[PDB]
Order: sequence, then structure tokens, then C-alpha cells
Amino acid sequence: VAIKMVVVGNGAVGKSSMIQRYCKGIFTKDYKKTIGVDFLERQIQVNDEDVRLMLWDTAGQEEFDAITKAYYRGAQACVLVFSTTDRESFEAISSWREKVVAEVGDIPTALVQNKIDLLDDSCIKNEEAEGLAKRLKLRFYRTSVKEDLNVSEVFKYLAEKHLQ
Ligand SMILES: Nc1nc2c(ncn2[C@@H]2O[C@H](COP(=O)(O)OP(=O)(O)O)[C@@H](O)[C@H]2O)c(=O)[nH]1
Ligand SMILES: [Mg+2]
Repeated sequence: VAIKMVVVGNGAVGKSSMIQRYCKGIFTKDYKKTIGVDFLERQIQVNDEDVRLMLWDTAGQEEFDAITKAYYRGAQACVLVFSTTDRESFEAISSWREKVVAEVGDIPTALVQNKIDLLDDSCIKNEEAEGLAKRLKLRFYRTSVKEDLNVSEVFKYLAEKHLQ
């Protein structure tokens, strides 16, 4: 029993970091990276079952080539990510949603405001974020990959939603 999920959003919102935190338990400050993967994975327990979650980073690519389309193909859940400190990343969300729906249909999706550890100097107000989440009909999480807040919860919610 495997579940494929795509992580979707503008550059530098924390997508690859989110995947690395969830699958490996690590957060790297320096970002000095070397090797390419198409997905990471990890086992999760849901409704007394051993689910294999495979997380693909769609890397902010707006026009989908054959590789990008393969990233989206067979996606069973979607994480839409914006950054606390990047207003354009928040504004791009409704467009990203349309691209995801056009590509794969109406799969379980969550909206994530990442970098919430930096909330004291946020580019976006909670009321705006909740307002967008309501408009798009999406459960909203405020997340810190850096501090491991509301990362596991997002993927668990989506996995449960798919297996309901
Ligand atoms: N303060 C803070 N920084 C973060 C968080 N998540 C990611 N970052 C940083 O934001 C930068 C971009 O992250 P990255 O995962 O590469 O973004 P991506 O382009 O969406 O894959 C990196 O320097 C990360 O360390 C977070 O929760 N809090
Ligand atoms: Mg990336």
C-alpha cells in the first residue's frame, strides 16, 4: 500500500527541506547539496496499516516538461507550500492549485505556510492565509520545517484522507 504525494510551490519556500525533514528527520542549514533524487520515501502507520509514502518535489516548474509531468503522474495527494517571508509565493498559490487540478484532478490537497518560526516578521497575515484556504477549500497548516512543527501532521492528514 503506497501513496504518492507531490510538493508544489514557488522556489525557496521549503519544499525539498520539508521532504527531507519528514523522510530523514534532518534539517540542513547550509543547503550545500550535491546529489539528485526524484523522491524520498518512508513508512507510515495508518488505520493499522504499513503505508509507503513517496514524496516528489515538483521544484517550482511552471511549464511542465516530460520529467515534471512524470513527477505529477499518479499523484494521490498534494502539498501546496508558500513561505512566511515571501509574498509572491503566497499569491502564486491559487494558480498552482489550478495547475495541479488540470494535471491530476481533485486529489486531497493541503495548504502549508512554511517558515512559521519567522512569523514575528511575516509577509502574510494569518487572516489572509485562512481566507485563501477557505476560498480554495483546503485544510491549512502553519509549518516550521526548521523546528519540526506541523510537518508530520500534514502528511498524516493527507494519507488518512486518501485511505478514507
Ligand atoms: N527559517 C526557516 N527556514 C527554512 C524552513 N524551511 C526551509 N527553510 C530554508 O529556506 C531555504 C530554501 O529551502 P528549500 O527547501 O531549498 O526550498 P525549495 O526551493 O522549495 O526546495 C533554505 O535555506 C532552507 O534552509 C523553515 O521552516 N524555517
Ligand atoms: Mg526544490
